[PDB]
Amino acid sequence: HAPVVFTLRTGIAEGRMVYIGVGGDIDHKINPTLVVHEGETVQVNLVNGEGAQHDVVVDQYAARSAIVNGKNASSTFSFVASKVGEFNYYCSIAGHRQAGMEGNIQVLPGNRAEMKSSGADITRDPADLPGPIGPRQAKTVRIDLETVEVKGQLDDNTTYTYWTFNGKVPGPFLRVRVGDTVELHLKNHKDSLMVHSVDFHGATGPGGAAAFTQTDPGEETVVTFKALIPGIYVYHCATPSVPTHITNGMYGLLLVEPEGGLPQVDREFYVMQGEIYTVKSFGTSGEQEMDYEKLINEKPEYFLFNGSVGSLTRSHPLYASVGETVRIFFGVGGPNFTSSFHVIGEIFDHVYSLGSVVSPPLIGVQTVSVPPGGATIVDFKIDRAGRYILVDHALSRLEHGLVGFLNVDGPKNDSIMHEGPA
Amino acid sequence: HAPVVFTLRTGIAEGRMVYIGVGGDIDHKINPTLVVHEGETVQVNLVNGEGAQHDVVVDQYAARSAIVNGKNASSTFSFVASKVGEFNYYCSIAGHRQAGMEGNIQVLPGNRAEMKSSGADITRDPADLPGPIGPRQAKTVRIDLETVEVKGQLDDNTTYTYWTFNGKVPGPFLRVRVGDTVELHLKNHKDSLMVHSVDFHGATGPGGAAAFTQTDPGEETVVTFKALIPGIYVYHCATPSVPTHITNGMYGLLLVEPEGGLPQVDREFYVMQGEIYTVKSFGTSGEQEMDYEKLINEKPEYFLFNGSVGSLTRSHPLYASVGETVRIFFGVGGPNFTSSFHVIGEIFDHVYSLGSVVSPPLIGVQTVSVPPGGATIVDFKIDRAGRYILVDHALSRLEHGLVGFLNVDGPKNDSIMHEGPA
Ligand SMILES: [Cu+2]
Ligand SMILES: [Cu+2]
Ligand SMILES: [Cu+2]
Ligand SMILES: [Cu+2]
Ligand SMILES: [Cu+2]
Ligand SMILES: [Cu+2]
Ligand SMILES: [K+]
Ligand SMILES: [K+]
Repeated sequence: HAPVVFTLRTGIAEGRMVYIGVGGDIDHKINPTLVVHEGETVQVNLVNGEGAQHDVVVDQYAARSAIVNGKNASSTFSFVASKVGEFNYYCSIAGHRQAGMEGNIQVLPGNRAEMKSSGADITRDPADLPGPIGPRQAKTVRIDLETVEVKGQLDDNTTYTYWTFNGKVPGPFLRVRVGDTVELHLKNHKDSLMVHSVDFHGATGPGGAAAFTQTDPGEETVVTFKALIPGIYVYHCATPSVPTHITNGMYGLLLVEPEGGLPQVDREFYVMQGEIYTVKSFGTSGEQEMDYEKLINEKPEYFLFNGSVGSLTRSHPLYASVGETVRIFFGVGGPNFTSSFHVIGEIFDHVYSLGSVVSPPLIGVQTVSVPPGGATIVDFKIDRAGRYILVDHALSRLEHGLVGFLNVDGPKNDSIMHEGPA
Repeated sequence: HAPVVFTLRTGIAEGRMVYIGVGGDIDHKINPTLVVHEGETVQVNLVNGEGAQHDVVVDQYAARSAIVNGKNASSTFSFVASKVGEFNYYCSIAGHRQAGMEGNIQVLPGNRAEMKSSGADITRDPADLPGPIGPRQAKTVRIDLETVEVKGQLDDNTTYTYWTFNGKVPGPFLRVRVGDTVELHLKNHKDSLMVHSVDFHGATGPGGAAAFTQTDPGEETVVTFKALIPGIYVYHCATPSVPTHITNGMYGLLLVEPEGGLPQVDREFYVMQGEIYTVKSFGTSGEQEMDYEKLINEKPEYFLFNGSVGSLTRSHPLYASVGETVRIFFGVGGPNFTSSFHVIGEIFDHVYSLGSVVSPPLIGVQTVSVPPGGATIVDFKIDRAGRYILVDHALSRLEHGLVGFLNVDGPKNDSIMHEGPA
């Protein structure tokens, strides 16, 4: 899947010079055992804790970090765990392994267990959206939203109180045609602590409907509005604190299609990016809580596609076939960060700049900047097989949970790309 | 002389696990060279700084500390530096010597250089007192005292602002007879910042004379008083802050002889103990300053015989001959600590309890408690040769500067004490 990441700081613990695990299953453990599965790419982050000179060397794998001299100095490295077995990792600096700097890597056969937690699955499946609208004239379309607060799985062994539309993140993908009148019914579940509401960027008028949809727990609110302008629009809860309702999960997409629909495509996907601001650092397991200082000061701990870590890699990856033309509806709930959306190994044939559906799309684009509260549409033909990788190209975000897979079967080598010379 | 003491704390410095010097000529130096002279007793104090397991081993002397496990854990040890040359000291814990824990001891030939500093010598020679008074009739005795503030030598390469009677610590030994009338002329030097005065414990009347002797810089004060009761009395400055004037050096002894005089003795000595409360720890060099918090909370850094570190060891030890009956007039200026006065290798034949010169002295006593603002007289016959050692037997004080020598020349072995069986 994605690399398994372990973080080690050096220091003095239990009477010796040692490595100490940070986060995951190794948190605060001295010389922790790093357990890994055959064929995984293993990444190790070494951070210098006390200021002596260190490295990490993996015995038999020829893998090592750079040497790290001062306090905080850091070195990151990886290796493919291709041989089952036990392998020491140790510091090669004179005396250090003897002083105590040594632990084990266990390469186990088989595949890593699925992620588990005591929380609900809150992920939107990227194939979970309505298809192109049929050959219909304009009508009144009824849409139902329900606002629900739920303990959700954020990561392996890690949970969070999400606030959602209809129990998943992003909310339901709404699809209407320009000229439609939308009759929106918003129920706020009676267990909710908060009032919830909705602001559609595709709606015209007070709060984009928020003025009409502030709904108490157990109540229902109804609003009707005309869809006047085609485009791909974000919607989100708009009860103060708005950035808090958004970071907790309350965002979704609304497509107002042009009269004759968007160009036809073999397959469509639904993806949104957001942030979560937890008291504890990324990778720390257990029950997570919002940290308001991190929220207001724009210091995220998690960056997420569709609600959770591994949402689009392990739980609900994207799948297509070679020769298919694919469309991604991509939006940023945020609340704060502009995404530099890229599919590793592919090129966008068409990009609907700033989510404009009326203007001609741009042609042949690697990466598209998408602001919080903004959406685009990207289309591309898949020419050949591979695992394509959805990322925000601010690539430090990879290591905060932001990565998605698009799986396409077929041969490794072909005329489009192959090993060896031409 | 006394042992030469080196303190080493363990830590991470300059990128390695090392020893770091504390105080003396080695302060903050990584793996300091400990320079020593042939025949010196070398004491090494090891304090664990960071919490890894440590010792110190001295390579060819086979002297070592105990192992020290947690932060602050300490071990102290010594060896006689009997061979000239260069010797490694190192940590024997696996990996630590390679990690950086090693330095040198240089044993040099010859004798350690004399103590020096930019300060004046403020020490009172312990032979510097008037001898027994005649068989006179009572009379009027004129005493002159001058109060001077002077930068004095506190230790090798270390200085302090002393406040003194007549430029030394303790002030002059005053010696009169019961029935005498003392006419005191107290001059306060014109460069003094402070007013100074004097309170005599052998004086009867307001402030022990202090009400008559508050003396401005540049001025003189004169007071006449009767000496009504024989005894050995402390006197000291009595200007607020009194414990401040006392700690800075303003204390002395006044002997009021009984009518018949004290028992005749071959030799008499003058010794007083006091404390100094410096901002930096004992053993740190440079210009020292008074720390008021340490003074008022009774946390001394220096404990001193006659003014200074090495006053009665290197500067002017006591000297006597075998078979002499010797008398020490011993007083405690303080300001705060009770002394447990003891001469190692000898026994007090007579102790004048609480400074009483009228009651029969106690017989055959090892150690005498002498409160601050109190004095005694001890007499003993010196039966054989040796270096006798004046101590406050609260023996941690040895390391805060409190030690004197009484040097008696002659054969090491005799019928009173000798090596080997009887
Ligand atoms: Cu190391
Ligand atoms: Cu809400
Ligand atoms: Cu908005
Ligand atoms: Cu050590
Ligand atoms: Cu004074
Ligand atoms: Cu007094
Ligand atoms: K393509
Ligand atoms: K004796």
